[PDB]
Amino acid sequence: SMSRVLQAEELHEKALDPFLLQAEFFEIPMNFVDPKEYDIPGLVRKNRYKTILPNPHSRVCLTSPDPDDPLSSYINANYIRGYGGEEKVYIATQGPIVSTVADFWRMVWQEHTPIIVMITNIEEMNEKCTEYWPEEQVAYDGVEITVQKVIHTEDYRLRLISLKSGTEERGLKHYWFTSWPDQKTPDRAPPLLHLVREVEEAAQQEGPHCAPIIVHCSAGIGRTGCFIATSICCQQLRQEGVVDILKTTCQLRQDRGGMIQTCEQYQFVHHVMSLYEKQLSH
Repeated sequence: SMSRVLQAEELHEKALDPFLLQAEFFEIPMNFVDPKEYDIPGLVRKNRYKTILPNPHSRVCLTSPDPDDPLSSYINANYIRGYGGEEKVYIATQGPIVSTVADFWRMVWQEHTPIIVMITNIEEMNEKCTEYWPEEQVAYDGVEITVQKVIHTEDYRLRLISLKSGTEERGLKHYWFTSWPDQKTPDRAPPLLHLVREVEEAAQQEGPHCAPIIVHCSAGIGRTGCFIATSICCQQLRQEGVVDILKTTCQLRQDRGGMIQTCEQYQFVHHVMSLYEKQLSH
């Protein structure tokens, strides 16, 4: 419901005003979910954090292998609207845990997802994400995942993957961003902007009515929210010549409580958009 439409000059100055950024940010309700919503034996095992749960109206429900079982059907994931409110542009989800690797691949297959964006640093693979792709090939619950190529670039690692289940084969692009900064200073913005632009281009290459793009980080709200907000605001800047990070953050929180978890993250999105505006203007 909140909105602050930024032209270029205000955007550049806003990104460098931490006192106003924190005043604005902490006015936005988190919209977290009451745990009573998911009173199911065994459900805690499927969540990394007891208080970060999928809002029920936008939750992704797994339809295989038992849609009548609420535990089997549960994954900590929500559909996320994109630019202009387009439905189901993204799915935001937690990094898989050991017990949810197969569920994650069930979601990828169910949703026809063509692109995964993973935002976890290499030193965080003991806490913030279980390595869920194979060196060559693995099958989780009837989804056969084959890594055909690993492309290492400075700003991300891209895996080209083939998914086979039955007689059907589909491609998948897995982008792993490992450059998330400890201090969210402007000099750390270029790699994230590059990732956003690369993924935007890959999404367009999927053609009309692209299926949902899965984005994840540890809890599926902080870095994930930054990535999605930046992606939406880049389209807004190109189409409208302005950025409304506040409105975008409010929209994201409606879809999944907690999106953009910290004020440092909120400021980082402003640094990224300020950088992009400078690039576009040249």
